[PDB]
Amino acid sequence: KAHQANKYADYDKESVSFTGSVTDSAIVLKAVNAKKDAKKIDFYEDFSCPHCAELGEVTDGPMTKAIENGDIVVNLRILNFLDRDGDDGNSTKAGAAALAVAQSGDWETYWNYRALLMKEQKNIYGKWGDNDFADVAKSLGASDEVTQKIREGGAKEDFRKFAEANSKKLEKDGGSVSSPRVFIDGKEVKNGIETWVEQATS
Repeated sequence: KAHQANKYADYDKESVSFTGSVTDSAIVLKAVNAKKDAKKIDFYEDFSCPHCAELGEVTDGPMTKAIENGDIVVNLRILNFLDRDGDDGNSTKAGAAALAVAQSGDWETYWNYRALLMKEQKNIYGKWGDNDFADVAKSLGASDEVTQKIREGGAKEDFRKFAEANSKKLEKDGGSVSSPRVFIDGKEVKNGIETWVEQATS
């Protein structure tokens, strides 16, 4: 049964040449031949955070270029703090759906899926359930395996473990839990956040 759109629906899909891994509670985006001296970014976001969507609109493009150039390695450290101490609200559903895609290693689907969930955040929030997240993943190119995993919440337990580790890391490095937050080699970008990618690439 179809939950979002229909089985013919085509979504816009940006081409990206980077790859990724799921390491140390982060979804890591990196060039195939990233420089050993690339700057390490810790980028904290939550899928229910409106200002994370707003920052992404400004910096996703340049971030992608800098990643594809081998100048930065981005650790996407996804949080679920906006679910207000719950473990299965919109931030968890979206974050764990996106994690399931990243776990499969399909980076072009992952990237476009993340972008969509942020862009449509206001229409998704409180209205979509797990089968909606899954239908959309499938439409964007996720495998049958990934899609069924999303329907069953297969990546939720690990997503929650990652989210807790990431909020503890953010508390340790940055005092309190909020989003978006960006660090360049352990140093937080507090000022001129819209230009963090320039700041990272010198």
